[PDB]
Amino acid sequence: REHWATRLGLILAMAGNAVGLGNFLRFPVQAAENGGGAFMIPYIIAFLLVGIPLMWIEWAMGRYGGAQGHGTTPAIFYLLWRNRFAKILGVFGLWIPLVVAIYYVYIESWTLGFAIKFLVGLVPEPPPDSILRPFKEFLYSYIGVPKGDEPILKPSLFAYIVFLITMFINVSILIRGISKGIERFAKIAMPTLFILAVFLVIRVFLLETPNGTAADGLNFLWTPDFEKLKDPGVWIAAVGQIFFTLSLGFGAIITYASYVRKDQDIVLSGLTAATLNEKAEVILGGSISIPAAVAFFGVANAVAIAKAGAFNLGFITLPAIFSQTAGGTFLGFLWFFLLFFAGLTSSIAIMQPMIAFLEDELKLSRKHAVLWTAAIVFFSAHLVMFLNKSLDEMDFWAGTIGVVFFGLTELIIFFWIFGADKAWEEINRGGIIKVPRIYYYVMRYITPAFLAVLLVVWAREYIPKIMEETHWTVWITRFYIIGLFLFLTFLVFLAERRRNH
Ligand SMILES: CNCC[C@H](Oc1ccc(C(F)(F)F)cc1)c1ccccc1
Ligand SMILES: CC(C)C[C@H](N)C(=O)O
Ligand code: NA
Ligand code: NA
Repeated sequence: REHWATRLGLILAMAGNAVGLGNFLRFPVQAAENGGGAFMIPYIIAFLLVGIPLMWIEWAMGRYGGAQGHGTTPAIFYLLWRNRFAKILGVFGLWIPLVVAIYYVYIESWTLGFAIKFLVGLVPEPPPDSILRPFKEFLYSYIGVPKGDEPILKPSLFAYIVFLITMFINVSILIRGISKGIERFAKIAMPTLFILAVFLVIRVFLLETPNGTAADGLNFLWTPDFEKLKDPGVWIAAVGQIFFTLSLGFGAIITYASYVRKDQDIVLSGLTAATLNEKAEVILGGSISIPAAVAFFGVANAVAIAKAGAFNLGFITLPAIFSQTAGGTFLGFLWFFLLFFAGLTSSIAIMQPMIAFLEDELKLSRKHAVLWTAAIVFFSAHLVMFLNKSLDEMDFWAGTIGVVFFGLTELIIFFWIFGADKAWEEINRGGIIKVPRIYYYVMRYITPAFLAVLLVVWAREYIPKIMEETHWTVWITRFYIIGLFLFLTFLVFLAERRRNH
């Protein structure tokens, strides 16, 4: 089996897995829409009660799986629970990261496209709405937002070609393997990512207009609002963000952990990777978009902008703000270059589970596993590129509801079916430090009850609206992703047949 070469390489690759587009694009939007500091309390709580325990659980399952030659959940779920149904539930741990990858790599390619255009200065120029409109139109031409009745997207030729280059970049890393590809790239990307982010945070701090400063944005984000801790919509938002941001329930952490040696520590390593992400999220990610928006527009306007769109902040508002400053075009470039490296280190992570399945279970070489995985993702992404609201549908079913459901599933299998005491032992085995004894009770009683309650409220108060009050074209996307599940179910069926022959 492939293994991580260095300790630091492992940490940086795992942090590169988590530290992604979610830190800089998803988190600011979620927080702004949920009363800033009103969001943070549920967020911190969810991090302590859901994020941390599941991180250790996924590292545990991965290392346990890898020791026996299996990187993905179809096989790992079966190892923990010798039942046919465990293999089928395990498909979600291939399905989720595949579907997520299908739209994620595409968003990632927008950041490269924008980076290029901002570096070369092929960007709009201002002559409040006269400031935003040219940048709105710039993004709308790029991705091809529908102008009329038809739910059809028309991406520019540049966007399409940049998507191809992005696929090629992802492949060039992944084809070199774990230590020589993913690890080596992480050691380059992460320091760069941190430097650019710190630079941009510092630069944003210096912004002031007659409407406010950056500090006003931080005050909005860090003033606890106790009159919102009763809204279930905020708690759903916070827990969802925690899963997405930490790459939990994507089977991606598990797959990375399957290249960790049987004896090596996962307790401190896991905690470090999780804490590195939260610092990049709340300190770095939280200090760029919102404070800049609040500084130019005030709190009320910044929230309203964050509500009328989620790519409004990162692709429209921020570059618009930057263009009003000296060297703003280059500042835009640094923003989009930061985003590109944030995305890239995470997109290689959510394609690796499919690659590892093909290698481990169907005994394909790395070359063919990577190329076939890329081909599947490349082809499928045409739905995201050309069909309006296809991105939102995949992001909901796989990257939002799917991950929470899968987190609960993997927790139940590992802690309730495999055995709580066996699970605990497997977590702590070889650890530099031990997990606090309190977390056993959290993992076994608190976390599962909390997620189960959350999913029941979710499926009764929120999913009826999405199932019923959306455009008919969502069924094309639903149909296709259900098809992907059946296809993956079929590959698992072939994998066990091949094992017998
Ligand atoms: C414009 N429609 C998309 C809604 C938006 O989707 C997103 C999907 C992916 C990402 C990112 F960039 F991957 F983090 C960020 C946002 C979203 C989803 C959930 C919560 C906030 C925003
Ligand atoms: C799907 C995951 C790899 C996403 C990543 N954790 C992020 O915050 O962008
Ligand atoms: Na993250
Ligand atoms: Na990343």
